[PDB]
Amino acid sequence: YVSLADLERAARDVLPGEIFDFLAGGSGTEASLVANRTALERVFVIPRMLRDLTDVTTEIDIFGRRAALPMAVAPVAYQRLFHPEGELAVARAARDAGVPYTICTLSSVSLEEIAAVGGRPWFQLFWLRDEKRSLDLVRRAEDAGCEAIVFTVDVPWMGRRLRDMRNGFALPEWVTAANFEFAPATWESVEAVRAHTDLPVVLKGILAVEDARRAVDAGAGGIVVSNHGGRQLDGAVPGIEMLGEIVAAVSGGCEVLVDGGIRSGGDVLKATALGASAVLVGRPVMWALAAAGQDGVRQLLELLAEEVRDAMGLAGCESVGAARRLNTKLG
Amino acid sequence: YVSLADLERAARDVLPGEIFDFLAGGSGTEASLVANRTALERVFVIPRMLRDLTDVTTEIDIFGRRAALPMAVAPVAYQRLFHPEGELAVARAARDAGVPYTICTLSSVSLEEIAAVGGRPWFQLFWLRDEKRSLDLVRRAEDAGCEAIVFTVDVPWMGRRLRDMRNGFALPEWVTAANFEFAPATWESVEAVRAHTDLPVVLKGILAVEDARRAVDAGAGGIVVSNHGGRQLDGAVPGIEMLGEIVAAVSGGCEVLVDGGIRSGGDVLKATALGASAVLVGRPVMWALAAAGQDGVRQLLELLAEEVRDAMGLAGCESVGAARRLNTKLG
Amino acid sequence: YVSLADLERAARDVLPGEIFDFLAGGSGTEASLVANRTALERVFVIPRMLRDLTDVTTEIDIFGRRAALPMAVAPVAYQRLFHPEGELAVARAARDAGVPYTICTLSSVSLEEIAAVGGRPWFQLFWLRDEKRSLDLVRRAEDAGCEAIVFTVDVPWMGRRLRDMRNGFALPEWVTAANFEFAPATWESVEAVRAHTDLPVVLKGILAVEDARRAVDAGAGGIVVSNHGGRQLDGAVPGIEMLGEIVAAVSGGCEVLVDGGIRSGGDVLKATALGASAVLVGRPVMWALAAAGQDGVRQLLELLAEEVRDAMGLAGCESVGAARRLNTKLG
Amino acid sequence: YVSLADLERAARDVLPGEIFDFLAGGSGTEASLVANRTALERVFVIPRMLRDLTDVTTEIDIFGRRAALPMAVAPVAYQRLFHPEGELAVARAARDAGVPYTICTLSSVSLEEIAAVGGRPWFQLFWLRDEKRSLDLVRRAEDAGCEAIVFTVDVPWMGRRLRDMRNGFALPEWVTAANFEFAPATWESVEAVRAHTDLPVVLKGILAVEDARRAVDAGAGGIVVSNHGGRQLDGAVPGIEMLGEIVAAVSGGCEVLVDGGIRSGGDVLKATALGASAVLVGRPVMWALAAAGQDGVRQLLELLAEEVRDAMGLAGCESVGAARRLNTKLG
Ligand SMILES: Cc1cc2c(cc1C)N(C(=O)C[C@@](O)(CF)C(=O)O)c1c([nH]c(=O)[nH]c1=O)N2C[C@H](O)[C@H](O)[C@H](O)COP(=O)(O)O
Ligand SMILES: Cc1cc2c(cc1C)N(C(=O)C[C@@](O)(CF)C(=O)O)c1c([nH]c(=O)[nH]c1=O)N2C[C@H](O)[C@H](O)[C@H](O)COP(=O)(O)O
Ligand SMILES: Cc1cc2c(cc1C)N(C(=O)C[C@@](O)(CF)C(=O)O)c1c([nH]c(=O)[nH]c1=O)N2C[C@H](O)[C@H](O)[C@H](O)COP(=O)(O)O
Ligand SMILES: Cc1cc2c(cc1C)N(C(=O)C[C@@](O)(CF)C(=O)O)c1c([nH]c(=O)[nH]c1=O)N2C[C@H](O)[C@H](O)[C@H](O)COP(=O)(O)O
Repeated sequence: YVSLADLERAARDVLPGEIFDFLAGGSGTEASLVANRTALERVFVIPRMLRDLTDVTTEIDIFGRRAALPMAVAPVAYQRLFHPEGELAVARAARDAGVPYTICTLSSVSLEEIAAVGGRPWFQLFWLRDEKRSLDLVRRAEDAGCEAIVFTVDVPWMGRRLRDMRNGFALPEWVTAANFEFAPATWESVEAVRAHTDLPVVLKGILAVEDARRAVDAGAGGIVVSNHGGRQLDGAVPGIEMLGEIVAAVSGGCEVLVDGGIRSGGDVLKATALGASAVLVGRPVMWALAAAGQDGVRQLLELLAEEVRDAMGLAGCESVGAARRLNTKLG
Repeated sequence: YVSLADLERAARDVLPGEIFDFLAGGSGTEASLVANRTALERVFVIPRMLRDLTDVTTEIDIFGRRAALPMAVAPVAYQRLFHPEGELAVARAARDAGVPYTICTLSSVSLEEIAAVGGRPWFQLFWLRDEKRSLDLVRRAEDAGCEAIVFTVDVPWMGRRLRDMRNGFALPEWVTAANFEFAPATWESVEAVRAHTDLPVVLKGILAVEDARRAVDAGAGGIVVSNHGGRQLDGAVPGIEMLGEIVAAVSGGCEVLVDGGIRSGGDVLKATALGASAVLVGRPVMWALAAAGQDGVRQLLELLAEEVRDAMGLAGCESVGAARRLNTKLG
Repeated sequence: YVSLADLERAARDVLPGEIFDFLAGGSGTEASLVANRTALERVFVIPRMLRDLTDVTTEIDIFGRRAALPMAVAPVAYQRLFHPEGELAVARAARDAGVPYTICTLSSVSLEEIAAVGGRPWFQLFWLRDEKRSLDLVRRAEDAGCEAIVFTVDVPWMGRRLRDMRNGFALPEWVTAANFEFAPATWESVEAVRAHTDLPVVLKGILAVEDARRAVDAGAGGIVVSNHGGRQLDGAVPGIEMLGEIVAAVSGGCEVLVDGGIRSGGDVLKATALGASAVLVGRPVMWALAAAGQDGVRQLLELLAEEVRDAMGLAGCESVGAARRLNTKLG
Repeated sequence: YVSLADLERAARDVLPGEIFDFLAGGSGTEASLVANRTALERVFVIPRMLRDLTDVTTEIDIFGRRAALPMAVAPVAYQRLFHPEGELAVARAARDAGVPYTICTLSSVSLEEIAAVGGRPWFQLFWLRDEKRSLDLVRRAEDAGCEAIVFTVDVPWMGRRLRDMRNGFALPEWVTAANFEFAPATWESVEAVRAHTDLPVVLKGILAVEDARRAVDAGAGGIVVSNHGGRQLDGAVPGIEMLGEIVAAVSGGCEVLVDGGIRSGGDVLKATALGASAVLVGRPVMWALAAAGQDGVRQLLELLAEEVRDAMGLAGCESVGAARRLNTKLG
């Protein structure tokens, strides 16, 4: 595999159509799904030359841990849909690559099993109709050694997935929510979580500048600027189009991550240059899992690592901090 | 049917080609027809998160009536072209859905019959060469219980419909103007109508900011920002491209509706976020009528209602007023 | 024929390929040829409503004559290439339609014969290596009753026509320059012409704002803002993209015409709304000539007249002056 | 051959696929490769009319030599890949056309042999792991009569060429680096070179404005604003998009060249109008070499010369300096 695009072809071959569609699809007309890609394609980097590259490092410190790349595996529900080892395969590969892995509320293997893999994982929370259930998940995650709570705030309910409707998609009997519905979360829910844990709380799905500011005021340790991979509001702006404005508004008050459409080390560089602390990567990790299990995810992460190093050095950046100081131009 | 686009395919199957073309077509090269779609596709919504969605309501108050959605059925002439029950089928479905229905001057069933369906309908006026005929229609409409006069101001004569010319299109003998030519309307005509009725007068086909301002000065209760679905001046700007500027200029002095290319609840949200009080929907209602009569229109309206509710909540809006305060970004 | 595009198809059928290519083609990669169309397609008109249209008139006064439309036939060399009656057929149709016809220096029928048709024609001048020959043409044109000298200033030599090169195109033996090489014209040449005639001198091929200003200072009665239909500098800006800036800079000091890509009455309206006094139309007139001779050109001009009237009225303009006060929006 | 595009077709026919791909390809997704073309296509020239063109000259003075055109042959490694005479064929044609030829560090014929061809050549330097080797090349180049050192600064290592990876591309045994690895160059390396030679040092691969300024401060005689033909950082801005800003910032302190996507005399004109002193041309010279050896390159250079003269005169420019004063408009 020489690009992330090689793996999508491989995953389409192996997966049942309705499962590939559950993975690939977005809401509505898939306008936001396509825009996530279009938005990255319009960004060009202005590289610097003639800088010292004797010790190029792609490492970052985030939420109290060193990570090997400015990247984490996005929360993707029900990974046993894609490979029988599901979340364990992905978590093992992430651990070995030094990349944080986000354990999902809707994981198909229990959060404690995935945490036991090691690698200092994060935990993604959905707010549930029974509040105590959500707060119990938080405490479970913390007890199991998760290092951040990624509170997904853009799912008061699931978006309208027309592929899933047309396919009549449902989970196979062999895939379940192993940690066991959606309730709208509010700012009150955020405070309840913040009071229940000393872990950093990261709000995922922020697109409005004022919501980013309020996240900082609320004590969030980070935000993920995200339209949920085009799966929630169809017509929601891409995160990458809001990122610079949001970075400016928070002015270092929390970590600002982005996701949606990251498909190369060059895309990571673009996100960094627009001010991201790190990115999340979703669909490509699942392509790799479907194509070749743990080894597939390993190969994907090694490829991404090489592409990030390559892009950084070609752009004159010996560190991720330097990459954040790069300028960009829209084309 | 899971999207409005499902119904267009269904209508193309059933309708005679020349009738589908009368419905689908625009004037000239259809530049304005296509631009109505392009303009909506370029708008992205910046959703809000973490707001109370315990009682999301899509209702509005407009022209003294509660409506279930920020939407009305656009005036479309000669609905018996599309289904034998024509306007009665559409009016019944609109009534049952709590959506205003606009009875046309060129309706193929008499305005009194359509009004008797109930549902507090509106009446669309064309100015005719014989002025007294136009004012008589106004009084007929008012006597029959119509609640607003939608004065269409963008048809001094019919635009050049090249599909209709190429097809040699003419009304079948079985379709007539049941209320029984065009004269240019002027501001004087508007005043004559305003003096003849206490109903709100709504000027449909306004695109210039100064004309919106003058509409308010003239005592209009509303305007519809509209290029007549691309059927009149070919090269006329889409209403959606003028809407924000017009909303700012009238500064609450009348209701500001928009139409042209609305094809989903997400499109309704975009229009609302740009400042519209409500939208009109034309072609899709006729697709539904052609495909399945009254039940087809019912299904379309239920689908639109669900999509509007979905989009609003995903965008953090518990009310249409909140949706009007959303920001947008061009992509 | 219901659009100008109908006639292109008809002309392609009848003409020999190399002649159609001489007509259709541009220089280089045809970037400027395509951009002339793209530029018009991006312009949208903001129409006005509710204005008095009791006596819509498309007439203008220009260079001391009333014209039926804000349009003239562009200078196109060697019209016998397209039909045996060549320039006489086109001039007769233009006369009958009340549209000025521009007689070319490279006409395939003598300028005196074409002038004898009537219709108060214009004469297009090329500066020739022998200066006295150019000034003799001016005097011939004036003696024959031409009413303006259209001095083409964008042909110091012919552009690189790759279609003509690839085809090995040459004039048939039966087509000649009946008035009988290129020398670069300069501002000195303009003054020589201005001193030799009391007719208005119109400089055709102006694109720079400073050149438009200088044209006024030089005593020009008009300019044609033009990239020569994409046939001269490949990569030259379309005239329509410079027109508004040029109109502002000359501030009524001369007539400002535009050409390039005008294919409908709506396009005429766009040009007018951007500030043009009138347009020239080239290729479509030749399509009509090729398709059906004099009657073809008559039908084209009647179609254009109807489209101009239609567009003007739909846009709320009872006169061309009103159309010039319309606003536009780029899409 | 009537355009540069004719020669690409010819080269594709003759070359082995993997060699054509080594030539044509870029890094990553080839975003920067495509953008080099897109960027030029969006630029339109505003030509001037009515200027004296009695003695149009395309000559420039650069780095102490007159050149026949504002153009040089870009450094392209391993020219024996494309034709058996390789660099000697290209250098001979360049000499005869009065165009500078850039001898590569990775030339497949020794720099002394290519210099012996004559034509006052330039020498392109890569910084090598063994510094003394790089400085020895500089002295060799100077001793052999090269007139400028083009220090390529955008290759700390080779970009990721997915075509080459997929093809398993390697040099044939019959092609070698005849002057005999990459080390990142720094500003210190630039100073070492500047101290080692009195020849002008030209830094190739500058895209950031601050790096252009620093180049002047460092004593560079020129820069080449360049993304290395889209072969290095995928997502790097095209040079043509940075050129105007860079020209303004250096404010005559060094020569500013550009490359990437130059495919015609019109493109040369665009670059000049944006402020370039001269351009480099890469791939097209290799197409000509592959298609027809020395004579092919001769024909290409004669074609480019004619296109440059044509474009300049059509734009009203009797000199390259005049062309630099042309204005442009984005379309
Ligand atoms: C591809 C994908 C994504 C999600 C999920 C599944 C699949 C298959 N999640 C869910 O499916 C949960 C949900 O069932 C809720 F309605 C859904 O979206 O279908 C998943 C999710 N984000 C998140 O916070 N939790 C989730 O569990 N997401 C969103 C991701 O975290 C992330 O924002 C996107 O993958 C980023 O875009 P990419 O990198 O894919 O372009
Ligand atoms: C699709 C369609 C629309 C009209 C009509 C017919 C058909 C088939 N009307 C007419 O046909 C009248 C007319 O014969 C006059 F020349 C014509 O346009 O053909 C119709 C009309 N608008 C209006 O105010 N009265 C009409 O009667 N319109 C315009 C609509 O009210 C409305 O502006 C558009 O449907 C909005 O765009 P959509 O929602 O279709 O994208
Ligand atoms: C289509 C066409 C145009 C010309 C000419 C021929 C043909 C076939 N003329 C010439 O061919 C002269 C010339 O041989 C000189 F090099 C050439 O362009 O080939 C013609 C001409 N404009 C002009 O002022 N005199 C000409 O004689 N032009 C340019 C036109 O006046 C006018 O600017 C364009 O037709 C406007 O674009 P359109 O309306 O075609 O989009
Ligand atoms: C087409 C091409 C270009 C290079 C080279 C080879 C080939 C086949 N060079 C190299 O291949 C060296 C290298 O092996 C290093 F990694 C590579 O790019 O593959 C070549 C080079 N530029 C340069 O300064 N030295 C080189 O030797 N370049 C870049 C060119 O100097 C120049 O910047 C581009 O050709 C400009 O774009 P074009 O005019 O091609 O659109």
